Amino acid sequence: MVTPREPKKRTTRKKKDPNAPKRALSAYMFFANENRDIVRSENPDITFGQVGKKLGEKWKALTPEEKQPYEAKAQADKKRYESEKELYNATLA
Repeated sequence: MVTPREPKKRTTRKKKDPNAPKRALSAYMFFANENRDIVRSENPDITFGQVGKKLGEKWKALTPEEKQPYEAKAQADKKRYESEKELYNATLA
């Protein structure tokens, strides 16, 4: 029932287009994307209800000296995602 208004069962020519954001990621998403596999690999039986909590407790307790690069990476990816999106909205105006 998503949007009762359906323009002739979707009548678009070119839906997918270049220069498009890919959703940035936070320092937690990076350390969680990798750690989520380390735990899921050592224990695929447990779901994200424990895997994500494992990366959250490890990262949260992860010395700031090691997180330095992590958060910094999220900032570099935060500008890349916000940069591409800004260009799109600025190109369509």
